[PDB]
Amino acid sequence: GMPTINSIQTTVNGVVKIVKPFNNDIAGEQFDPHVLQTLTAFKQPAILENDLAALRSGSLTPAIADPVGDAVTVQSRNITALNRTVSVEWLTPQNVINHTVLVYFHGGAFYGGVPGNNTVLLKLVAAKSHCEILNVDYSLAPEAPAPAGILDGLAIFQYLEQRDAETMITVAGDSAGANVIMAATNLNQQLGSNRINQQLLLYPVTAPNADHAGPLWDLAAFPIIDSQRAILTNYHDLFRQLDSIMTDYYVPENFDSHSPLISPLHQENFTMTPPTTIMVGEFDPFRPQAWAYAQRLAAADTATTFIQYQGLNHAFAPLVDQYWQSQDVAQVMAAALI
Amino acid sequence: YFQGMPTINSIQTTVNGVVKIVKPFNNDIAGEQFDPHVLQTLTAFKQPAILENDLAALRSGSLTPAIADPVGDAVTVQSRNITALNRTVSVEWLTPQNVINHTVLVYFHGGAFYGGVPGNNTVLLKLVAAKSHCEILNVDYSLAPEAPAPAGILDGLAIFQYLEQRDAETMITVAGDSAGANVIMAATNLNQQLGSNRINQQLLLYPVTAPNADHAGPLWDLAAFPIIDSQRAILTNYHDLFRQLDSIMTDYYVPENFDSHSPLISPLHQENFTMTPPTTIMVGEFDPFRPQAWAYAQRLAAADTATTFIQYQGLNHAFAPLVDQYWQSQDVAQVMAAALI
Repeated sequence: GMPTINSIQTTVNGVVKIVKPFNNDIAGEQFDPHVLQTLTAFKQPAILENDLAALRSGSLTPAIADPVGDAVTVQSRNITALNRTVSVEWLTPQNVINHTVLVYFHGGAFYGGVPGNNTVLLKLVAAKSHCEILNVDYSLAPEAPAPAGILDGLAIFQYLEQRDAETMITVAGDSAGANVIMAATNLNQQLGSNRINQQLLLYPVTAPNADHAGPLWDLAAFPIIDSQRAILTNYHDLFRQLDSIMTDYYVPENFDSHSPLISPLHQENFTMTPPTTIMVGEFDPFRPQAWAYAQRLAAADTATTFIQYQGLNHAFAPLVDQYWQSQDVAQVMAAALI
Repeated sequence: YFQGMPTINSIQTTVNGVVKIVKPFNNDIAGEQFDPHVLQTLTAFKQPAILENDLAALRSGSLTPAIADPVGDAVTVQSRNITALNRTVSVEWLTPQNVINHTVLVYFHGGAFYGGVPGNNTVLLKLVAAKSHCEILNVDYSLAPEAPAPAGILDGLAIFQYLEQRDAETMITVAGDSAGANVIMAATNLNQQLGSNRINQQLLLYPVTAPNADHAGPLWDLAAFPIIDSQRAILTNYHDLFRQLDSIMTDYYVPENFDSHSPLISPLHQENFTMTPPTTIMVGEFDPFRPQAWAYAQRLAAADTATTFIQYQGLNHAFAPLVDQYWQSQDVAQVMAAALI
């Protein structure tokens, strides 16, 4: 049972902006109470240690309650293209429609995470939209740093395009997975493929290791009530630390994080970029760079929708058994596919 | 730790010197029902379970299916043999990228004395290594009935000697789950009786402290597990399965010349607990072995040994390796890592 929320839709700089409050009494500037109860640790500041294994040990989401069950089949398979073998968690709903497929890259700061972290979210989407979904186990840094994950995405696309000449691909992902999928999409387009007709981006990293004293990383953009301000500061500060650490893992010495294929925000042209829906929390430290990305698309005359979830932080979407806003994301995506 | 998980409000009390930490499965429910994630795995227990009493089936049922591994190559996993006391014992050796000196973790997997493999808890241990920067011996110890008691025990002894002769400064933490915990506890006891003091800690995950205890006695009384009416049948059937399993496994473990009530088969029945190292026990509310674990913790505390007893509400037996299934499993990893640094 989901709430009846009065969202606010405006158009800012060509971007369709949809702001969804966490309830009908509070319009912004505080955490959703469900979220807040998870942030207790952020009463104190955190020092991110910077070792691979410790970082990875926090990137495993325990099984999310699964209401879909047998109505969607989840199986592993390997696909091969461009001399790359990439493992995918393949989701198949009942009564599959053709010529629409969703490719999804999980988050995990380029070095971690597992596709299982968002299986249940994707089962919701496949069940509603009757579309098959590729939940991809893409290459991870630093063992397989950039552009390994990108090339995996390219192989997946080639595979899909050669399998069927009529199937339309929607690319999606959360956080750093979205970043990688966006680059792969760019690369796919620069080779002449037009089969990717849509991006669904959940709080994407669009500018890894951006200036932490610049406007993309400025706490002044996150007004919040006094009692939650220390928590917000420490929370934002943790991600500031992560942003540096993760980009170091992702980018090898020969490459640079400010390049277009590492930072989609810095692409020189956005005219080939497909129609895009971005979903992100009010208090996600990556929110500003997501918004900057959206503005860039709209200015290039690409249809762009930016849904902001008030009171929400980073990485919330797969937690469909915790937040109505997660179920909402599931709905938005499904709707985008049918 | 990282991201989405509501803070659990645990309850710490001291009972007869035991530091008791009760961790509810959410902030709504305090006790007396299964955590729903556990509950959905217990459907078959609406009816009495059928145990196939043959070695091949029992062994097969002691093998955990693949668990998702978020660590990958960031912790090194090697097979090595060590030899001591004229025993060669295989170990899965876990090495993190920056290793702290001296502190080392020896772990014995569960599997009812006749079964299990170190691979059952590899991911759990990679988590522990990753957080603690400690090297870990995940030991392939002797299994019954081909190598019944005290073969596993002696394998433990051999490991300790290997480690202590390797360097004199190294501190050992012994750990294991279920029957694995039992065997490594006895080996620790033995190691101490020979005069070693290098083992400075036990981390026990739902240990079997008294194999084949009286099933009509207080350690096996269903009354000790209050639960809601809707889940009573399941609990009862689940508990009965383990009662039967307890008899069978002890039979395999204990050869005819020995006895299960002895101190080295049943650490609960040690005559003395004063050499016993500081200990942390982690066990589920609905683990059939919970009461015997509690009895052990009390004997420790009474011997003025620091004892912590973490009870995870709504959890059953053998949950810990399942780190992709239960937040409590990752919590166990965290508690262990904390105890090592």
